[PDB]
Parts: sequence; structure tokens; C-alpha cells
Amino acid sequence: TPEMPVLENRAAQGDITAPGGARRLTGDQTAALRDSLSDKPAKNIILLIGDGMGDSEITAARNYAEGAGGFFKGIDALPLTGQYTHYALNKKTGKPDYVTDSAASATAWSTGVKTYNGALGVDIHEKDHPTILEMAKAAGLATGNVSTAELQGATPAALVAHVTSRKCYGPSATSEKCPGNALEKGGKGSITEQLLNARADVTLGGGAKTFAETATAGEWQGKTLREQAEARGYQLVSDAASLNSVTEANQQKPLLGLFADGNMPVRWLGPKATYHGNIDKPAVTCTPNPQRNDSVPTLAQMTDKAIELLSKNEKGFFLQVEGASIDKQDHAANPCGQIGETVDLDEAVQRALEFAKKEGNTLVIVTADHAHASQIVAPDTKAPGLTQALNTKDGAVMVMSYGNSEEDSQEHTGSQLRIAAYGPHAANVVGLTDQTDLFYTMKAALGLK
Amino acid sequence: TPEMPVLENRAAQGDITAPGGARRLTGDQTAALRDSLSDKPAKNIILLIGDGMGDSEITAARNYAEGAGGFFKGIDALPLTGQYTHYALNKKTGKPDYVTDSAASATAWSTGVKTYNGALGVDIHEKDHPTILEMAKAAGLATGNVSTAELQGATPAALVAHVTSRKCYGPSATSEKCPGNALEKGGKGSITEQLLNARADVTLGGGAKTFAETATAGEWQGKTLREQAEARGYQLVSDAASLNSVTEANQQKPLLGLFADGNMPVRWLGPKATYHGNIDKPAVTCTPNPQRNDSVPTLAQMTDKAIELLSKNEKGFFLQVEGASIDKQDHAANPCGQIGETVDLDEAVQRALEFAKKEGNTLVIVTADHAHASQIVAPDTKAPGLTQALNTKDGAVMVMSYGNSEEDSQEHTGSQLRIAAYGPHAANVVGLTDQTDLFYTMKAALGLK
Ligand SMILES: [Mg+2]
Ligand SMILES: [Mg+2]
Ligand SMILES: [Zn+2]
Ligand SMILES: [Zn+2]
Ligand SMILES: [Zn+2]
Ligand SMILES: [Zn+2]
Repeated sequence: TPEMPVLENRAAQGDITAPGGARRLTGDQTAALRDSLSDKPAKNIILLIGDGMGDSEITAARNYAEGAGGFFKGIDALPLTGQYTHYALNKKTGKPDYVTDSAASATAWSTGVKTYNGALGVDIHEKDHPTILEMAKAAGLATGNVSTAELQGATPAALVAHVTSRKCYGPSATSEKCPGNALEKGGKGSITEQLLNARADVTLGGGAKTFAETATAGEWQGKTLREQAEARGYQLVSDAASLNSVTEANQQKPLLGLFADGNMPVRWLGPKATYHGNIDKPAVTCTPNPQRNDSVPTLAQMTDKAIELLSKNEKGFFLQVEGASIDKQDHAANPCGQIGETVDLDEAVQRALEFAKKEGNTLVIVTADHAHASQIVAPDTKAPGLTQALNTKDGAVMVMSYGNSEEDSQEHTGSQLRIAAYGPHAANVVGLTDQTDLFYTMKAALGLK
Repeated sequence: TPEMPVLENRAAQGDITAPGGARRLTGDQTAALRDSLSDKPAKNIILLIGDGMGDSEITAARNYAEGAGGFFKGIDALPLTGQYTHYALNKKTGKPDYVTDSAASATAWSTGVKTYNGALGVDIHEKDHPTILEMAKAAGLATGNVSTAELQGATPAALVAHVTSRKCYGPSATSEKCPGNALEKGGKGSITEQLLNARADVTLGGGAKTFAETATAGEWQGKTLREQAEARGYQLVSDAASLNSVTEANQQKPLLGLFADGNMPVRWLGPKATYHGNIDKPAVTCTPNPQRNDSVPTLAQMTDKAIELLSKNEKGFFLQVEGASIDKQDHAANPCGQIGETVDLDEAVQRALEFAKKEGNTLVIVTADHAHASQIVAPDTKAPGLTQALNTKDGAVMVMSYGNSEEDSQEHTGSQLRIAAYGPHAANVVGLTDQTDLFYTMKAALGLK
């Protein structure tokens, strides 16, 4: 049967100065698209999130790492494409809040209800809603949660926690900031305690710092959340070699890999963008980070191990992978750290596509939770914010601009952005959709009742 | 009974604060996408261009006009969607110039070759390449070029003129800036003299000013280009009433509609964005422009009259419709001017879509030539550029920021952006493509060559 193609090569076909040379298409696409459509059940879902990776971040990373007529073998290879909205809600009024934070957007694809900036897993009325990871596990599917961020970070956290503030990392912060979720006040716990109660088969990421926190109540009071994880039966891993020796990850032997105290290291370094950086300073070439290490698994390696372990479950699996520091670096106005993290994510999408195209029954979805600050501007721009000129693979210079704040971070933006997919039920990402629809597409694809 | 479906409604289906309320989808889309794939020949093509309408401009205008959960009945109703690249080339090196202007992007889709910023209908060696309008004409199809800009602006002009600089409007500018194109020097002429020679069946827009110039050489030397148009068999109309009295437009009596000396009136009036505008000034409500007029045709009227006159051609037609000032008001940092022109264009897309849907053999493409400056940011943003707060349809405040230039005009940006299509060969806009691919898609759909 024509079992669904990936877009093989969408690079410019020839000499970009010549007629037809910059074309990405060889022929008519109708039949390839016809063969890409299937409403059969999805056995597995792999959802890759570039945090903050709107189309601007994708173009900039492409121009730099692959050239303007280049092609990302992972990211750009998904055949069904759309654009979706991710506006949040204003908690007091219930009216749209046009620019979402990373908690309210993540809660929307994980539970299918809109919420307010800061909420995790609860709606504006502070009522919880089951998440797609809780439902998959209730149906017996294996589940995985992978990020390069600390695991208490808004995006992995939204899959396993229901707190009224993304700040309730562990016991201290929760008692203070989320009293009604505080375990000593009869609540469900902090993000980390809920992480631990949620028991996904594979959880991989950073954030080991909050696991030193000690519980205020419950049958594990006075123990650290790390001790509690061990007692409860998790196999803890802290470096790449131990991750590679893990052969089983399942419900009474769940894997928890904590590879960094905070966020895992970024791939590329570069200077921060500066006022009139393109006019006043030289073009930049990004530097590989000397401290990332063979001891610290890359996102693609974490993805790969996750798929290996999770696919031993006969029933199927749900996996979420997060390319977390695209956002952070965009916030920091650091082009090289932002682009390196988009390159890094592209390798994980490659792994995912590899497995999915071999397996024939996996919906792979690649999107971002919201748009962000960076804009590609003409090389000579005199802009009011932070700018930087970079030397791209084409041997030309590209200038990036961060101009939506005078304060500490550069902000997110509310523009609609790409969602792309491959596999059974991928048709539901084409055209205009809302971020909450992603929930219902994945629930329906998997057939969760 | 096969009819290709348009998206009848992808507004949020319920209560935005409730489970599933924000969903834009009511069910599985696979079958409706299967019904959208047709490789049959296209008889007619309508290409709607929002100048500067990237994904940010669409979201901003939807939030304000339709509410965040709303839906543009035209712009958002097209079922096949992708993202394309529109980088230009550096004339000297032949390398990518990541942010294009309005002339090089327009040359890309109408000729199929990349060029340098400022070129119209020529490559980096200043060679002329036939445009899709010229090829359609040569093949016997009817042809139309509609714009709310001056008819000498980059977009319309790219379809009919081949000059080394977008600035060479009439004899005067062309003698000084394009001496090789200058008629008195042996060249093909200025943008207006070439437009007069290409003889499209319907051309409607502003730019009546340059038709007051007299030619420097040739058969109509000393006559104004307006007199020339009359001596050459053109039907000139300069208002809505007369436009609507035109019963036919063809090669014996081609229609040239000049509705304004410069650009046609913008739809909505508003103040410019201001430094710290969102904190220092109250929120703005846009208002109808009193100068828009009962005598000036609206974009949807010109589109509708162009389709009527052009559909009499048994062989088919190619029509380009440009919502020209989305860009110009984005340049001006004027949110209301910008959004009103996007709303205006949506109306033109609805007419195009109603025609195509009953006719069955028209490809309708809605996109933009390049991205732009505005960003939707949080209400409390302290930005370095220009910001303005706006009272939206949702009864909430949306803030827009223009932060990529310290000088007079806000700049275009290089992010890849939405292209959407409906009808035969619409499949070729899905996924990642390049702006020059749109030429080849149009060529192929119309069976040219
Ligand atoms: Mg995050
Ligand atoms: Mg234009
Ligand atoms: Zn985020
Ligand atoms: Zn962020
Ligand atoms: Zn333009
Ligand atoms: Zn412009």
C-alpha cells in the first residue's frame, strides 16, 4: 500500500541565480499528498515542541545552518503543514490574552482547555483537567516526557502537574505561591511531587536541583524528593552512560534521568546581540559549547532511548520531546544559542521521523508553543533594540533583531505559527487550527476514551 | 457530486473558557483534505497578494476584527496551507539577501527567477524574463492586474515591466535612473510605458499621476501617457460608476482604471504607534476613513468587476489582485491603517473564493511577498520602538509593536510565511516551498508551454 512519504529533498534544486534554480519542488505534489492522508488509528504519537520556535526562528536557523536554499531534514520534512493560534485567557475577565506564556499554551495542547498565563493543568476556575499523558497511561499506553529544560519547567510540567502557578517547583515554593496545592494544606503537591505521583515510564531532562527538596507531609515527609523517587521505585540516571545501560523502563521500574541541576547545556555559544551590533561589531560565527560533554546526552540521544524503551509496550505510546532553550536564548537575545537549539531539535525530529517512517503507525507532530522576538532584518538596519550580524553557511551575513523590550528578556509574541505533521491523522493540522485542537486530534488519533 | 470544499467555519466552536470551547475543528479532516486534491488542469488563476501580510499581520487583524477565536471568511478559508521562502539575491555576489523588497519578490513569482532588491522583471545580469501575465497573454488567456497601490508600485508593475530599478515610473525617472531602459536611449521604456505596451485586458489601481508625463521618443512623443492610452484603444475609467458601466474588456478595448493620483484611500483611520504608546496613551478604536468613498471602488468591487469581464474569455484568465497598503501602513507604524487593509483584502478573497467555488476550475492562491515589522506583544510591554494599544472585537486590549527601525520607515523582515490555496494544483503550496516555485505551479496549472 502507499504507506506515507516524508518530503525527501526540498532544498533549492540548482543555481539560485538562474531560472528555476531556487525551486524546492521537482514536480507535481498532488499524488504524494494523496498518499500522505490516512485516518487509520495512530499507534504512537511523538510530539516535538520547539519552545518559542515560530516561523522566524525556523527561517533564521535554516539561513544560518543550512543556507537560505537549504532544507532541514527533520523540521522541514513533514508533509502536512498548517498554522495554529495559541492565545491565552485573562483569568479575571475570561477574555483572550493575546500573548501566552509557556504554561498556558502547554496546558492547552495537554488538556484541550484554555487557561491563564501561569496556570499548569487547571482552567481559569482553577479546576484541574486530565492531561494527554494521564489519559494515555489510564489506557495502558507507555508514556514519555523529554526536555532539555529543568523538568519543573512549564512545558514538561504541564503533562504531569495541576498547579495554579508555574512557580510551584517543589515544596517550599508551593507552600508559598500555590497554598491550595501544598501537600501540607491537603493539596496534590508541588510540580515535582505531582511529577513523581504521575509516574511516566520515561522522564528525561534537567532540574535535579528541586529534587534535593524535602517533603513537608505525606508518607514521604522529611525524605528528599530524590530519596522519595528511589523509594517509590524509579530508576534514577544522571549521565549518558547510565542512560544507555537502561534496558527496561515501565510502570514498576520507571526511568527518571536528571542530567543537570537546572537546564541542560546549550549547544552553541555566541555573544549577546547589542545596540547597533550589526553596524558596530563584526559578524559572528557560532562556537560549539566546549562544556556540553560526551557525559551529557543530546536531545536526539534522549529521544532515541525514549523511543526504544517506550516502543517495547505493545499497546502504543505517547512521547513529548521539548527543544527548550530556543525560547531561553531568544529571551536572552543570543542568536547563536537560539539557532544551535533549533539545529539540535532538528536532529531529534530526524530520529522521530526515522522510527515513524519505518513503523507506519506513528503520528509525529512538530510545532512550537508560541512565537517570540527575533526578526531577520536587512544587513544595514539602524534599529532601537538589540541586533547582531552573523556569517551564514552561504557566506553572506544575516542580521537578527530583538526589539520588543527595553527590559531584561525579549518577549514572546502572539503571531500564529507553523504546526506540521506526518502519519495517521496528520490532516488535522492543515489549514487554521487552535492549539486546543492539538489535544483532541491526539486523543482521537490514539483513540483514548 | 464532487465539489472541492472551502473551509466554511473555523471559528472557535464554543465557549473559550470551557473544555473544547476553543476548538476550531468539529471532526476529522482527512476526507475533506482528500476532496481538496485535484491534479486536473486549472482554467483560471486568481492570485491575491497581501503586500507585507506575514503571519503576524494576519493574527493581528483577526484578533482585532474577528476576535482571537474568530475566522476570516476569505483569508482563513483556504484548505491547503504551507510556508514559503522569499529571500532575494545580492547583485554583485549572487549570494542570498535574506530580506527582500517588494520588487525582487514580485519578480520571483512572476518570472520564476530570483533577483536583487529593486529589480522588476530582470535577473542579476539585467536580463529580461517573460512574466506569467505575458505568457498567459501569449497563450490566448485573458489577463488582469488589480491593485490599491499606484500601478507603478513594485507588485503590479512586476507583471508587465522589465526595468533595472523599481523607481523608473515614467519617462522622467527612467531617463535618470534606468538610462538603458529609457525610450529616448533605445530602451523598452519606463514602468508606465511598458504597462501600456503589455496591454493586459483589465488593469485597475491608482497611480494616475505619472500618466500626466509626456513620452520623450517614439510614436507618441510629446503626448501624455494618458493621451497615448486613449490613442491606443484603452477604455479609461476613474471612478466606481464608470468602472461599473464597462460591459467588456478585451484586447480591442482594454480597460485601464485609474482611481487615484497615488495610492487609493486607506479604509480605517487611526493614530501612528508611538514610543511607549501602550502605557502613555489610551487604547485606540479604529474608525472608517471618510475619504474612502462611494465613488472609489473597493478592492472587492474591482476584483468582482475584473472577474466578470475576464470570465467571458472562453480560454481562461490569470488575475493578480493586490491589497497594497497592508505594507505601507506597516511601514508607517499605523496599526489601524494596516488592519483595515488586511480586512479589505479578506473581502476580495471572499469574492474570489465564491467565484472559484461555483466555477470548479480556478486555482485561488492567497499569500504575501515577504514578512514585516509588527508584532503582537503583552499589554504591559516597555519596548524601544513604537507601540499602540487597541480595543479589539473581544472587548480586550491588544498591543502592537514596530521595533526594527530607528529611522523613518519600519522594515520588512525575512521570516518565511503562509501561502494558502484552493482548487486544482493547490497541493503544490503545501509544505515548504520557495516563492519561485509559485511561478512554476501557475505555469503548470494553466498548461503553459
Ligand atoms: Mg519550557
Ligand atoms: Mg506592493
Ligand atoms: Zn514557551
Ligand atoms: Zn519564554
Ligand atoms: Zn512588499
Ligand atoms: Zn514595503
